[PDB]
This record gives sequence, structure tokens and C-alpha cells, in this order.
Amino acid sequence: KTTLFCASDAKAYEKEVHNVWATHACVPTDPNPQEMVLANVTENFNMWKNDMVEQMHEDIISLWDESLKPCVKLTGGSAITQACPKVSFDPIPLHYCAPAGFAILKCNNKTFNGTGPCRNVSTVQCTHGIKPVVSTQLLLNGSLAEEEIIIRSENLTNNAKTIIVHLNESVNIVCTRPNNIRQAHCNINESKWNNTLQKVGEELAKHFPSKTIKFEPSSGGDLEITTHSFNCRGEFFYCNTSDLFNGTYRNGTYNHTGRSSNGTITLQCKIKQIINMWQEVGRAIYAPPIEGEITCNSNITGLLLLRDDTETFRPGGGDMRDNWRSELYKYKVVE
Ligand SMILES: CNCc1ccc2c(c1)N(C(=O)OCC(F)(F)F)[C@H](CNC(=N)N)[C@H]2NC(=O)C(=O)Nc1ccc(Cl)c(F)c1
Ligand SMILES: *[C@@H]1O[C@H](CO)[C@@H](O)[C@H](O)[C@H]1NC(C)=O
Ligand SMILES: *[C@@H]1O[C@H](CO)[C@@H](O)[C@H](O)[C@H]1NC(C)=O
Ligand SMILES: *[C@@H]1O[C@H](CO)[C@@H](O)[C@H](O)[C@H]1NC(C)=O
Ligand SMILES: *[C@@H]1O[C@H](CO)[C@@H](O)[C@H](O)[C@H]1NC(C)=O
Ligand SMILES: *[C@@H]1O[C@H](CO)[C@@H](O)[C@H](O)[C@H]1NC(C)=O
Ligand SMILES: *[C@@H]1O[C@H](CO)[C@@H](O)[C@H](O)[C@H]1NC(C)=O
Repeated sequence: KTTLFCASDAKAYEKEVHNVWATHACVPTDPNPQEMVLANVTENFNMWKNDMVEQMHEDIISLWDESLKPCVKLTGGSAITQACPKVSFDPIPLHYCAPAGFAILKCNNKTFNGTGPCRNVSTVQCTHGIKPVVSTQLLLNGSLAEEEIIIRSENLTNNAKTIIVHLNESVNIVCTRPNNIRQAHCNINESKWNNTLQKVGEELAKHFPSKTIKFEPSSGGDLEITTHSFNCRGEFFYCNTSDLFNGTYRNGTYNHTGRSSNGTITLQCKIKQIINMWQEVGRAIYAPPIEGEITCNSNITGLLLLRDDTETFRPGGGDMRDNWRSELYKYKVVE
């Protein structure tokens, strides 16, 4: 309804680029926020029509533009060239704050699906701290659901609408390019993944009850969305998930169909230099990988899914506003 500002705990002495940007663009966090509960009030939220998402999206576009400059940017006809130094890159949390005369309403119902009325409501100065993690298929390093796994969608009947799965237990994913210089891999504990897809299938079954629930790899599209793509220490990883989204949940039981060994699923990855941009329609070209071992140890805290008797779910993504939504869903700005 207005323009928010961000608070961060960044340093102006970190060269890490989220820190540099936040030093320029955000104010320091207030060391003890105020919060004002109101369990009588009951108000309506719609995480899918939320202007905080747009404001944050603009911020992260600006952050990536100041911080991850490509050597070449191709948008439409024009090509833009510039210095593309390697940088230290590691997302830091950002708080979104309502300005004077304006408050942020937080919904505190632990099972709120992002939409409709919510009974127990607070007012706050700022949101919690959100790391702005750009990725497809898997949401990484977010905050977990507190009770059960929540299925969020603007419209579950409309299979073209992205489904956000909010996990209550994170699943570790470790990706490294070890000391081909483009080739890398990720490890996931098959048991932990197994378990979580068991319970995701449970919740999806509540919403599609006659149906067998299948998980299958992303059909087609650009590589950014047919793989799990993300940025790790400045490098762009593209990790094949066909051994990950590969399983059936039949009669209250999940069976993993993807290949593992020693009880870990291993994703084959490539580090790429030509990137289809999430910010706009265009391509970006970066320098070859920095040298040595490149490793990110992340928590999977959510999934992005697309639905095609049987219901089939494939990993999705590509619109980074859904990544922000998955964190801003409980917040509305008012007054
Ligand atoms: C969810 N609906 C379907 C869909 C599918 C695919 C895309 C959109 C939408 N897109 C959009 O909605 O962009 C928002 C805009 F439209 F406002 F620009 C994008 C358009 N961009 C290009 N065709 N170049 C494209 N996504 C990426 O390319 C994309 O995620 N790349 C990438 C790059 C680096 C990293 Cl680490 C990464 F993790 C991801
Ligand atoms: C979310 O809850 C509302 C009621 O508050 C319901 O109308 C809607 O269908 C639900 N959506 C999902 C994805 O469960
Ligand atoms: C997470 O949610 C699932 C399904 O909604 C539930 O069965 C499970 O008990 C929950 N686990 C934890 C650790 O809260
Ligand atoms: C969402 O689903 C379908 C679209 O196929 C349509 O009936 C309507 O837009 C929505 N329905 C509900 C119940 O919200
Ligand atoms: C992922 O790997 C499988 C088998 O190795 C292959 O068939 C598939 O085309 C790969 N997907 C992508 C997007 O590279
Ligand atoms: C599941 O994995 C196996 C090998 O790990 C592969 O042959 C199969 O095609 C995958 N499933 C789908 C639906 O792609
Ligand atoms: C997730 O957080 C950990 C700890 O801060 C970090 O090392 C890791 O690189 C992060 N992953 C991504 C993809 O940002």
C-alpha cells in the first residue's frame, strides 16, 4: 500500500556483496522489535497478491545488478559488456519494514495456507529476516513450517499455478565442485528425502483424494528450470534432479523410484557461464569458474511443484517472486 524499507545486520567492512548492497540500501535492525498480538481480530491475507513481494523482487534485482555483473548481457537486440570480477557471494537476511504510519500484520496461525482469513494476528515493525536465495525446484535456506507441511497455491484446481510446498523439517543438500572444471555433484541422504516425500505425498493426497500421487522430473524448458539451478559462491550450478523427483505414493505409502547408492542420492551438476536471466527475458554470460573447491551446504526447506486416476507432480520454478512469496506469505502491510 506504500513503499517499505529494509533492515539488515550487514557490515560495511564485509566485501561480501549482499553486505555491501545492504550497507548502501538498508538501515540497521532494531535490536528488540515490538510485537502486538490480537487473537480476536481475524483478517484476510493473500500471499499471491501481495505488494511486499514486488518491492522485494525489485530490491533483489537491484542487488544482483550491483553485485553479479555479467561480462555480457544480451537483452533483445542489444548486448552490454562490463567488468565481471569474481566476488564473494553469500546471501544475508533482510527485514522488510513498514514506514511511519503503517504497520505490518503477521498472521500467527501455524497452519495458515497463505490465503483467506486468519484468526490470531499480530502487528510488527518488520518481517523476520529473509535470505534472498535465487533458485528453482528447491527452496533453500528458508524458514520451516512450524506444525505440518503446508501446501500453498493460488488455485490448486488450476494446474498452471505453481504449488509451494512448505516443509516442516529441512533436508540437507551438499553441492561441491571439487578441487572437467565445470563438473560438480550434490548429495542428499536418501532416507531423509524418502521420509519427506512420504509426508508431502500425504498432504497432496488430502487435496487430491482419489488419486495416486506421482513425482516425476521436470518435462521440458530452459535448463534453469528443468534442473535445480542456484548460485553458490558466485558460480551458477545446474543440478540434475531426475533421481530426486522420481517416486510414487500409492496406498498411504511412498516408494522412491530414483537411483541411489550407499543410501545417498547424488545429483550430477554443471557450472555454466551462459545464464537465462530470472530478472527479465535475456541471457547473461559470466567468466569461467573460480578455482579450487566450491561447496554449498544448504537446507532444503520447500519445493516448487507443477501438477500435470493419477496426479503427477514435477518440479517447477523460474519466477523468483514465488521464492519471495514462500517467505512473505504471512505478512500484509496496512493503514
Ligand atoms: C514460473 N512460470 C514459468 C517460468 C519459467 C521460466 C522462467 C520464467 C517463468 N521467468 C520469469 O517469470 O521471469 C520473471 C520475468 F518474467 F518478470 F522476467 C523467467 C524469464 N526469463 C528468461 N526467459 N530469460 C524464466 N526463469 C529463468 O530464466 C530463471 O529462473 N533463470 C535462473 C538464472 C539463474 C539462477 Cl541461479 C536461477 F536459479 C534461475
Ligand atoms: C487455503 O485456505 C482457504 C480457506 O482459508 C481455501 O479457500 C483455499 O482453497 C486453501 N488453499 C489451499 C491451497 O489449500
Ligand atoms: C510434518 O508434517 C507432516 C505432514 O503434514 C506430519 O505427518 C509430521 O508429523 C510433521 N513432522 C514434524 C517433525 O513436525
Ligand atoms: C481455480 O480453478 C479453476 C481453473 O481451472 C476455476 O474453477 C477457478 O478459477 C478456480 N476455482 C476455485 C474453486 O477457486
Ligand atoms: C538428467 O539426467 C538424465 C539421465 O542421466 C537425462 O536423461 C536427462 O536428460 C537429464 N536432464 C537434464 C535437464 O539434463
Ligand atoms: C527414475 O530414475 C531411473 C534411474 O535412476 C530412471 O531410469 C527413470 O527414468 C527415472 N524416472 C523418470 C520418470 O524419469
Ligand atoms: C545456505 O546457508 C549456508 C549457511 O549460511 C550457506 O553456507 C549456503 O551456501 C547457503 N546456500 C545457498 C544456496 O545460498
